[PDB]
Amino acid sequence: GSSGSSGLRKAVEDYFCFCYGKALGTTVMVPVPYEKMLRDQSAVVVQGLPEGVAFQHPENYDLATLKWILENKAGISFIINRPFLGPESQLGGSGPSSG
Repeated sequence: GSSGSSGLRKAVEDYFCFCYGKALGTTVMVPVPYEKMLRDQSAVVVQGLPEGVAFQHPENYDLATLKWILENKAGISFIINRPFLGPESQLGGSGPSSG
């Protein structure tokens, strides 16, 4: 499944999602499409970050920053502007594919 409680880096990730999910208007967690945002920032905007700090993967953020983001997450907000484009649907359901 998709859990996230222990650890910091993850926590930051588990959070960022909750945001996107809260922005999307869902009641679950969404996998922040970094590659997307990274590639083009004309989809989702980031607000509430530290000076001279992007929303880049947290895995990079220094143990300090990571804690910073968390210490200033209430300020972090995903300013949605528009959805993404391209071939992608993904059905809602998981199953063990044998073979």
